[PDB]
Amino acid sequence: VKISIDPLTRVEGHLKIEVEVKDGKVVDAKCSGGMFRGFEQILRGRDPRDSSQIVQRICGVCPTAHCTASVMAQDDAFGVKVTTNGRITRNLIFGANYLQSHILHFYHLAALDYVKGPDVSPFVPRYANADLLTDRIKDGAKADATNTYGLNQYLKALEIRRICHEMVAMFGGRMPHVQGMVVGGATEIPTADKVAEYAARFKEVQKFVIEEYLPLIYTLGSVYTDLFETGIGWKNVIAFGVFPEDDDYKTFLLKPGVYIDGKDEEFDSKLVKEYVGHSFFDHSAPGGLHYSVGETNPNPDKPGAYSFVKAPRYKDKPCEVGPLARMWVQNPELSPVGQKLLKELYGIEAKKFRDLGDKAFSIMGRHVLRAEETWLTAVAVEKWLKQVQPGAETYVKSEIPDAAEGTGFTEAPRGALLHYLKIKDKKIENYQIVSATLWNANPRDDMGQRGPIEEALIGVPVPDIKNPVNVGRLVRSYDPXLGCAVH
Amino acid sequence: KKAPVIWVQGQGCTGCSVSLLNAVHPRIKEILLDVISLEFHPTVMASEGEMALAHMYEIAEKFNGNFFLLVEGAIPTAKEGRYCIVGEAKAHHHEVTMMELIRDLAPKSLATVAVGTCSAYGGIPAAEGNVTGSKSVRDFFADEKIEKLLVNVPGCPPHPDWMVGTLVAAWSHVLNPTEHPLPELDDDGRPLLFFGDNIHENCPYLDKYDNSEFAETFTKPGCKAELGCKGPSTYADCAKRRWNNGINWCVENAVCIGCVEPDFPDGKSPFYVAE
Ligand code: SF4
Ligand code: SF4
Ligand code: SF4
Ligand code: FCO
Ligand SMILES: [Fe+2]
Ligand code: NI
Ligand SMILES: [S]
Repeated sequence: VKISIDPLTRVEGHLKIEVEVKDGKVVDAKCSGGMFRGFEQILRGRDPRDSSQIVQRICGVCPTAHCTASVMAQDDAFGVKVTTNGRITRNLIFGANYLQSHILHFYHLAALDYVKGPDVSPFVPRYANADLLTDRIKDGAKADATNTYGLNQYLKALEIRRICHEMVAMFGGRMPHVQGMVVGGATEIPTADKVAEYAARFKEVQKFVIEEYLPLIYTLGSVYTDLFETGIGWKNVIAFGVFPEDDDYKTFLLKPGVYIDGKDEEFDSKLVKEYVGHSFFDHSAPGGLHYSVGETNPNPDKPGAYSFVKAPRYKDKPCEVGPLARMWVQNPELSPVGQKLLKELYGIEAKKFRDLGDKAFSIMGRHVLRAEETWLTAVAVEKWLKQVQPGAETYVKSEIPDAAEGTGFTEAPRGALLHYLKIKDKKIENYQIVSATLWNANPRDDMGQRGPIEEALIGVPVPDIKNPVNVGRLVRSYDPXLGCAVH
Repeated sequence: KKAPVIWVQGQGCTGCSVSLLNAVHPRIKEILLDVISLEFHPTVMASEGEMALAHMYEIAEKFNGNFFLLVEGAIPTAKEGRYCIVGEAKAHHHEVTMMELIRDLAPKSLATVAVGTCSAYGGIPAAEGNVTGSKSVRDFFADEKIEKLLVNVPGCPPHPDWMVGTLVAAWSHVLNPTEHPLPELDDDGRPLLFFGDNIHENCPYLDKYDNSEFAETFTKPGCKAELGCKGPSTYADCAKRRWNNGINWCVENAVCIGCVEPDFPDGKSPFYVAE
């Protein structure tokens, strides 16, 4: 039996998911990105400095990630060495949106697959047999208490995510689409007053993450333990490193790294290539293109193609990205809340992320990693608010070079992100973006290997074809951003 | 009674939607529960696929002539509208392009509100270098011969007050037209309420400007004119309203990039080169 879902809602952008189900399980899958804009084409001929504003429009949910990648690509090309205060300030602007993005995702995008909302649009209509907390918990009072607990958090989170945007705006100017990050650093030197204001807002957000978000995640997982055992996929993950902790970019809050076929290895950017065999693009050569020589020639007519998302591979292997990838790669210590709740609710003794072991790689493992990463990012932001120096220079003035190349590496809330810039005659000659969801929501490559999401869908239980809840649940655990995946 | 809304996305970045989530007059929970009945919105709605599309089409007929069609993102006409597939109708196959959806829904709406510079004027997706045949809602209406009230609420993204304010004013008018007037629009179809003021004329740095005191750098004192500020040729009330609950704004932080204008971005570029 085939099931097609278009639009797959509560995901950013245009996404179509098609699966074949057999014996109550998904046996095949195809993922399609249905909207293309062509930023890599639009940027050509422009003043290189404009890119940090233009690329932000790739996505209104994660604009700071693209802005960061862009200003680093420009710093690289222009030969700019950022100041300590400039580096810290850009982490503060970006860190506030990491918090916003994850909170936005869990509650406002993922939570409606588990929490029964009020009986008014857009909470209804919904699948009739939605397998919500209210359907799973048989004791009436406990079911109401848990659903209400989750719903009240959904509502409070609407306000929490807004406060994180006030935090981004503090040194970023406004949000969505900041004005504060440019090649050379940050445009506004932090004042002691503004740092205190960011901190006061920050305290409220951190409190919510620790007292509400983490507790709900772990509680949710304890109800949906079956979801820690499906939505596996490739089990290959990659991270480029985010939030440089020193001016030479030698250290990061979460390190660059790769985990493929059960082995951890250091990341080498020379092994990243994009395939377009089943994507709506023409490449001048078969075998995949390294990003430094990437091409953006759209072709909706290409026989065999089914998506505007190109297919990135590392050493020819599909690798997933996002919180799970960073957390697996870095293996940080789990929050006090998680350590305690894993013991109390699951009988699991864990101190580090990898202690989730086997299935950190599942629908629930992805939500857990994202919640833990939120707490981890919050711990770091509190540290940065102490390192930032009011009055210290945040900006270095640089000039557009006649001809140069630059590459910016970072991690968007959804995964690994790089921007490659090439200048000629002081203008953008080529601009290539290898962005987050691109790695997760890609179609089959030329050799025929499924993208991480298509692969993770294989095996997902669909006992009810008319109410295929786990398909959307698996897809949303990746927090896909199709605007980013296609650009 | 709540204003019925069907929110559709074409070539958008979801930035207009996120900006709406940041509203404070009133906050998003009150907007959704007390002000509008958000019937369809791909980013936040419970239902998906056929159920989501069927509900949208169901509302479009039942509320035919009584729902606001909100458009986020531009409309691509090249390659038979295949650069933006918004859905797949249940009746065997039938991929719906943004072109098809708007052509269908816009005539049944009470009014179409193009939120964001993308839908209003084309914006970034329609800028030089695109090959998608990206179009604004007004240009698409003309091509399609669609005769429907269209309000443009530009900005990249628009401030939530402009979006909410325009919609509340429009809904009050629908409810009691002889007592509540529609927002007065400029020649570019945008509300004079929010886009009548010139940034530069209302800018706090104006005295520095008039005294030739220009910041040589982003972090030096003075007017931002030399840094590329497009406030002189930009009409929005940002200098008084500011952004993110009055926390900061583009000009104080850096430079205005003229995001609300019909010629954004090409006419406002380079961004870091003085007008
Ligand atoms: S107007 Fe700007 S913020 Fe709104 S959808 Fe278009 S690019 Fe995104
Ligand atoms: S900062 Fe921009 S809007 Fe303000 S006075 Fe100077 S040029 Fe005019
Ligand atoms: S100050 Fe200029 S760039 Fe900033 S929101 Fe207002 S019109 Fe757009
Ligand atoms: N987070 C985010 Fe956006 C995606 N996927 C980028 O890069
Ligand atoms: Fe790309
Ligand atoms: Ni994004
Ligand atoms: S971001």
